[PDB]
Amino acid sequence: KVTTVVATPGQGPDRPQEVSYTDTKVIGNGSFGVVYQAKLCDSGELVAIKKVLQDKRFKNRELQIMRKLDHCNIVRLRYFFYSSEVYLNLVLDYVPETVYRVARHYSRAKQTLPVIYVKLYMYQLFRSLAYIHSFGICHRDIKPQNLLLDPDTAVLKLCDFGSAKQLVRGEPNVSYICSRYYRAPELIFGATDYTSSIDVWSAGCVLAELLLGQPIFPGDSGVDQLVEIIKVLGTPTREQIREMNFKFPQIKAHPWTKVFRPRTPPEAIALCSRLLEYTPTARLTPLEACAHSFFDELRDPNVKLPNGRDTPALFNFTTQELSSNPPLATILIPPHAR
Ligand SMILES: O=C(Nc1cncc(-c2ccccc2)c1)c1ccnc(NC(=O)C2CC2)c1
Repeated sequence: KVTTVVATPGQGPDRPQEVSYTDTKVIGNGSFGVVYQAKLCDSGELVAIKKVLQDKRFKNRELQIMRKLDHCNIVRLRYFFYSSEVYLNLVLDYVPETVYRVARHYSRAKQTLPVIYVKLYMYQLFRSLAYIHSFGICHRDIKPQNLLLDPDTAVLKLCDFGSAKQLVRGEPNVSYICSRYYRAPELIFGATDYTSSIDVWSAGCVLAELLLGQPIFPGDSGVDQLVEIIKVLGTPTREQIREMNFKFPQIKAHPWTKVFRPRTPPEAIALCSRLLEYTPTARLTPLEACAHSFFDELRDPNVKLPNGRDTPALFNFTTQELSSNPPLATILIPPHAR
């Protein structure tokens, strides 16, 4: 029936409120715990409730990160509450689809996702990355399942901050983060001195996958994944290996244009090659990726969604979001942007 709790709003001062919800059903089970869907009684708005066991010795890192985030391309923490050992419940605004589910529909129908959606989704993913990276926060698990979508508005929201953390130069970090297909080669080599550019490699794998209709670097083991990477980028040099972290197969770099289908836009291929680089510092930053020419169509004042509606918010950048390179506001914010 109706469940009533005293929950603290995600943003603003700590002042708990009585919150009632109903139609509670399980929508996911993972190593962390369970994710439910529920409907708020007052507004009828749908929410996802991520229930995790509370450590007791320390504050939950995912909650601390979520309370600092406020961005149109990041899933909104509406409330949080504790319940029966103690459990933390993160109440997030529900988003009905994911890039994983949508890409699977196109792949099963032997069709590719239209390039207009590839531009819209990748651009919004790079904006969410620019925002979290501006605080030193690395997501560490960028993959299609963590890219929520509203199919009507074409809004994308990054979710699952269970692996996210602030990367401080000089501090070591666990290499065993990030999921199969999307792991940067420095993580496959077990590097503990990686930077936020691991999220950019993962985003590049998502872009290549949306263009190909299948993952670009598949394999259930790191050896297989690394052989697939070497087939595309060629054997990494001794310098490139040192920048990431043995006798590798001497394979020449496959021309990036031949990796994708003939109809693939060349700007999409150019963007891929600048994200999927062995040297972590050579990869584009998320803000530079947003300013790439592959996204120029999104900055045209006449562009509209295939369903006739206007594009979602794309140019409401804040000072925080542009901090890594403020002069890019000239490309990123077009003349017509309000
Ligand atoms: O945070 C959200 N989901 C989430 C977070 N963290 C971990 C998991 C997780 C991981 C492993 C296994 C199982 C679930 C899921 C979340 C928020 C808002 N809306 C949605 N929407 C959906 O799931 C619609 C149906 C596609 C989802």
